[PDB]
Amino acid sequence: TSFNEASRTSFRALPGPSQRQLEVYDQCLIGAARWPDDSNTPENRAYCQSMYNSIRSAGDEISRGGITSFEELWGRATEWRLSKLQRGEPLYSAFASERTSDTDAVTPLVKPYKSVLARVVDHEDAHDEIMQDNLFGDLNVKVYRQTAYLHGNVIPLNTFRVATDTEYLRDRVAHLRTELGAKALKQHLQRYNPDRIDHTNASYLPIIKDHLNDLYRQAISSDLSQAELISLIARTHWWAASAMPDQRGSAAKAEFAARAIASAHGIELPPFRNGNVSDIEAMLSGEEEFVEKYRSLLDSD
Ligand SMILES: Nc1ncnc2c1ncn2[C@@H]1O[C@H](COP(=O)(O)OP(=O)(O)O)[C@@H](O)[C@H]1O
Repeated sequence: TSFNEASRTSFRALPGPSQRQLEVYDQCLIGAARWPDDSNTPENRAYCQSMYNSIRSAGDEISRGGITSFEELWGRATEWRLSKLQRGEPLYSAFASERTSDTDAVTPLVKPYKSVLARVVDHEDAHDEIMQDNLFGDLNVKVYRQTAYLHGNVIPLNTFRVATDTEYLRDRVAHLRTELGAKALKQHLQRYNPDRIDHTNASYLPIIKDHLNDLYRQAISSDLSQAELISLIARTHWWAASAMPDQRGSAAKAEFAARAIASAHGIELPPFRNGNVSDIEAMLSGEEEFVEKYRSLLDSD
């Protein structure tokens, strides 16, 4: 329909960021973690406020054909994210880089993720299973295996492991903490902590990134009802958060992208309800159920 000279791409004009804006109080909640087990310093509030401003700005770009692919949106999300990193940060590179096969893909379910232990144990789709470890030996774990449907191929995304033999673990740790030392232990425990999330294999990123581009293409249509629109946004958020494309910062980028797309359509999405951590809520569910409850995870609506 229209043509953007700057990027040399035709597009369909959309209603940029609405003029009605979230209350400055909610603006400072956008992109915040908000763990149910409890962190709102002037910094945390400024970080969120900034995410809010940049979200609407990228949404403005999208509505003008300035951003033309998901990959491009993810890039704007990454650059905003990197701007919040302290000068000379050694982690800077992890926040700017995509994840690969021989790299970190595990999140030990310790503080601040403690509240995930319950969600897994009580998960209607979790199944008892026996985990084999070179250290702890065999353990009884409640396991939730997140999967996705893609072109007829059902793939495994995130896997949650939660050891159930409490007493036995206390003793195993005590013994090991003396046979390997607090040091060697933490290293092995960085990848094999009884309670952990084994993230999506990086080998699936390419088809997932392509799928995210396909949802973006759909999401920027000018003839979508707000019901069809909200669904697409929830899906995009689901796939992005569950894929965890980058070595670091995926949840911020994922939420940023999802809200940038909504913002391009005028939708001013309020922050997530206290206790509702978007990426985790996504990793703990199937695509369809996540889309169904997306609205309820947000404040008003
Ligand atoms: N300074 C901060 N204040 C408030 N929330 C933050 C801050 N930094 C990051 N977050 C948020 O907390 C979550 C963790 O981000 P994520 O990128 O997945 O983490 P990491 O790669 O560091 O594990 C996201 O919801 C993110 O937007």
